[PDB]
Amino acid sequence: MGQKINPHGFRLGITTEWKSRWYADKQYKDYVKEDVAIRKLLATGLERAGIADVEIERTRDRVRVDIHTARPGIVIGRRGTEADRIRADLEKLTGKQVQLNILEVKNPESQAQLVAQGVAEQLSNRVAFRRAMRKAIQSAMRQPNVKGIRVQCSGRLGGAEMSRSEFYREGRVPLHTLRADIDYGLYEAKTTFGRIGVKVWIYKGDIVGG
Amino acid sequence: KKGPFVDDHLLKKVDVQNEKNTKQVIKTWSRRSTIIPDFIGHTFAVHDGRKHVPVFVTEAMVGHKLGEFAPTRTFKGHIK
Amino acid sequence: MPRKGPAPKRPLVNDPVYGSQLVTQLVNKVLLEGKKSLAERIVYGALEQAREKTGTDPVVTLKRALDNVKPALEVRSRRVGGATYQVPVEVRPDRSTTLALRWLVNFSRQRREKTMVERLANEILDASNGLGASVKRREDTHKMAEANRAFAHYRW
Amino acid sequence: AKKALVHKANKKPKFAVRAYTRCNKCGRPHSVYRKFGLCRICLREMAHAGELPGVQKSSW
Amino acid sequence: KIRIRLKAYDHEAIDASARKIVETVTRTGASVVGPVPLPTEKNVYCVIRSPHKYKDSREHFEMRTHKRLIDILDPTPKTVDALMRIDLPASVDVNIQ
Amino acid sequence: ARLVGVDLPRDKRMEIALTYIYGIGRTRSNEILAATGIDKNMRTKDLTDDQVTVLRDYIEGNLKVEGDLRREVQADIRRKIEIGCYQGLRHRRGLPVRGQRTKTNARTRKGPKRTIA
Amino acid sequence: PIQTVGRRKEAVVRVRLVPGTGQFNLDGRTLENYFPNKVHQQLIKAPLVTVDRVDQFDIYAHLDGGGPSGQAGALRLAIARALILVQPEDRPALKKAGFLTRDPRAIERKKYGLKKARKAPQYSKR
RNA sequence: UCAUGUUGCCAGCACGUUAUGGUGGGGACUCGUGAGAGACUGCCGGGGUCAACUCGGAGGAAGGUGGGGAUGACGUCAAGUCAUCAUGCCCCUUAUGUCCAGGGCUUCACACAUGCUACAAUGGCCGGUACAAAGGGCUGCGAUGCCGUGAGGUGGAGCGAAUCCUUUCAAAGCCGGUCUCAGUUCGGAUCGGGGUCUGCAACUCGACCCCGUGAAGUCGGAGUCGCUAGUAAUCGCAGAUCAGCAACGCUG
RNA sequence: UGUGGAUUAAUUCGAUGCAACGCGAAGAACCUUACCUGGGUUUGACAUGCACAGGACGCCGGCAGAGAUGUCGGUUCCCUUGUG
Repeated sequence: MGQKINPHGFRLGITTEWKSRWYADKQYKDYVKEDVAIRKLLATGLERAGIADVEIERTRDRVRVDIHTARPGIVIGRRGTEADRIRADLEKLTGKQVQLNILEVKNPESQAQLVAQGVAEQLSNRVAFRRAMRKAIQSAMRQPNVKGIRVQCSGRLGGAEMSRSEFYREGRVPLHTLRADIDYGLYEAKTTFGRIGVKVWIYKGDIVGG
Repeated sequence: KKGPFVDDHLLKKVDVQNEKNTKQVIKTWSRRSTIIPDFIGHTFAVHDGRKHVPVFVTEAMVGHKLGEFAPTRTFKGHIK
Repeated sequence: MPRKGPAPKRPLVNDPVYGSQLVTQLVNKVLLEGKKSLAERIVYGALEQAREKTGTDPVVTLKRALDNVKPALEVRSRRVGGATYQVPVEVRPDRSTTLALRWLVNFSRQRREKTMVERLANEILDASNGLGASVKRREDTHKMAEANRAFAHYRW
Repeated sequence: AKKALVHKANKKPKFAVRAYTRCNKCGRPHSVYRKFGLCRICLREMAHAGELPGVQKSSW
Repeated sequence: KIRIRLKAYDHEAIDASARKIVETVTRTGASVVGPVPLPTEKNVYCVIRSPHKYKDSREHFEMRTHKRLIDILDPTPKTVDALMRIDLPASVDVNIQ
Repeated sequence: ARLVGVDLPRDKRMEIALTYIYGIGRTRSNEILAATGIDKNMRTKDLTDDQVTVLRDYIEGNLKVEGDLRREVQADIRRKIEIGCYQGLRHRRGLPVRGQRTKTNARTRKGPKRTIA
Repeated sequence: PIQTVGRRKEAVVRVRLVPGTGQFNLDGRTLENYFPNKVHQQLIKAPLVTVDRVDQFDIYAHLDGGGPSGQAGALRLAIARALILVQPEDRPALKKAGFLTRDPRAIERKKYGLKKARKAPQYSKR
């Protein structure tokens, strides 16, 4: 299709920041493998609860893992029952002492990935795609200081054999404009008939941030 | 040309073969040298992959290696 | 940038050894694409060789040769009504100078002397006197542009 | 890129020359580098995500 | 003498780290050489971005390797200990040469 | 002049006269002319019969020459065929011997590009 | 003295300047050895050709980067800006006659998928 | 422009005395990059609706979006990717599973495409002159020295490195001599010996080295492509996948 | 060099003007292999869950064997009494 460069893949050195930050001399590949393993470990159980972000920073080789979730209580249930179990699992898997950091997103669903998560869960919930959309789309804009949205979906929508697509735009969302701060979120629901990909572009504003 | 191949399993097989002064068709999987002159008289059934095609070892057999002494590239490419 | 007006051109400096724009344009046209200093040396030695074989200033000899090769009418390749009708057009001085020098270089590299220094010197001489390939091509192009005057009033 | 082939390349070889890359994340053995040890199709997708601390767009 | 070769992927991050190292050195008390940026190091690696054959529209990946040189002269134990005691960014690597 | 049997043309330098021979090439021309004492610049016309004899003896004694290069190249070619080697099989099918391109290129071996129907 | 920085494609020259009988000090060479092309001679002397200071003024050049013609142009630009530094009235004359304007025209960025920048490869579509 | 002197440059200074900033010191200058300034028709004149816009001049390094990049709205062609990956569905579950042996994947009587080499004297051979930057480098640069025709062998300094290796970074170019417009000192095929290294092993199935190879091709037919300035074009260097290289490739 | 056509055990597969053919393939003597010939494993090379024996497995070696694989040589549990 149209060569839409990833807004986070295009303004990663202009407006948005990297999820991970550290320095490594002749140590890059193993750090990448550790990041991939940790992100794979926190993939399904966290997304079922409504996880939003996963940052992995590196202190003096001990630990720095932050997970930003959209609902407290599931990631951290009874004190030590859930958070400590997954912390110990990370300590066993990764050859480091893991002081896992879990923080809660201050608002309801307002991230492009979060909106995609909700949309895909609704589509898997047998609800009217349209409803799901509009509903979750209304539940998308949110983002207090919100200015624009672009909700896209593709794949076997509603379980049909045709890989149909939908596009919805709201307000200013200049993708080309570099002072855009457009958050990108892609999530694929695994329906009984196949898979449905969901794209969310969230244009916060025209701020340069420089 | 520091050192050519020795055919370690084939080397032991050929040593056992010629130490008893008995000539046997060695179903030789090895295909990476006939550099050693002691192979003369041993019917190397070269395992070109499809079968073990016999190859004989001569005096001027040195300088090139054991593999497609029995060809493995069956080719006609024109009508056949 | 055609279709929008006249195209700006790179300015040309005069030769350091000689000091003439025609000399430098000849240098850049004899310039085999990739080397200039060696091409400059070749065109130099060709111009001195023309100098002793003429006894005059090589810049003036090159001017005389260019005048003996400069065209006046050019023929384009416009297709009119599915038939090749040749429309002669008056040549601007810069275009005529470029055509003359391009012909001079093309027939210089054609000659069979030991070096293209000698080949270019001989081409310069044969264009100055009026007995070279460039001069006969100048004659032939004018002959052909005059032989098709019936199509000359199209004014394109 | 069969899981058997992935384990095969991950298993010890009996010769020092049998070792090759066979990018583990996806399974593509060709076009795998040393500085990252991955394939191109996964490299682009990881890089566009911003999770890599330092890679960005080049423009000079 | 201690050659604190601090290296960071961001010019402003390394600039701030070098300034904080210089300020810590000055507060404890030691000589400081002005910030000397090492030139760069650049690797250009190209990628054919396509699940299959699409040789058109490749993409080349870069990285910024900013290096600052502050040649701290006459260090002190309260400076050397503070060198490794705290490093808030933890994204700037210090080579002690 | 007179040599092993490869002509030395009237307007070729001594190394240049040598370079034509299968036995001697430009680099071997330089080597031989340095070992014997003949200039790489002097012509075949400026050559001396005593120098001819000395040069012929030196090349036939210390260099693989026309006959020596033939008895080397072709004998070892047929040697690698007679051992069944695929270098020999590259030779047989008109292929480059080191396994380089035979699919479309290698015309000097298989023969020029052609055209089938 | 006064030093001038002449920047070329990748040829940058730092030149010390001093009034005196015209001298031309390169990196261990004179002017008649570094530029045997007999063309860059008047090219580099062009700032000295314009304002008559070829022999009344001096040049101690130290070059870094670039090649023969590029360092010739870098030395030429050093001469021009040096003439600016010596006589302020030389700057308007050089600007009017054409000087003191650097050329950003360098070998441009190579475009991916092309043999050279602004060079599409030859092709024959089927 | 400010800052900035180390590993870097070295005018202003000394010490090298050969090995060059190389060294002590030197911020002065790039250089090195942190910040900033500086093209915004900034000023003026001219048409134009008194408007845009346009032209021209001037200040200006940049002039009329400075330049080079980085910008893919809506959608476009079931183009391509279940062999990057998951994926709905079908099939085997004891095989299409599965490890290994060997081969092929490099095979060729050809068609096409793309390139290097040429087809020369602008050049071939031989020798001398001076300039690149980016780099890349820890089991990698790996040098000096040497055996070596030359691979290659030692060998490890300085080297996680503006320091040391890549040469104190080239080639084309400059010069001198030859060659004398030719199957040529073109041009390299082509293969043979012997080795040389990596590699368990280089026949398919690496490359290189000493030698020799001297073909076609004497600038290309129909027809065709690219290129608006650092552009066409030439030459050289480096980087990646690379233990060995098919790379004349790709990225610069 | 790659593609098409043809052999082949494979000459792996797809891509077939734009948008295939100096392509995925920024690297095929084993490997890459996806193909074939042949020899082994078969809850399998790889795993997960239920057991059931269990204190062994598993390792360091020898041998045969193209090698997979198999033979055993020697170690033989660490929990804490439920058994893991």
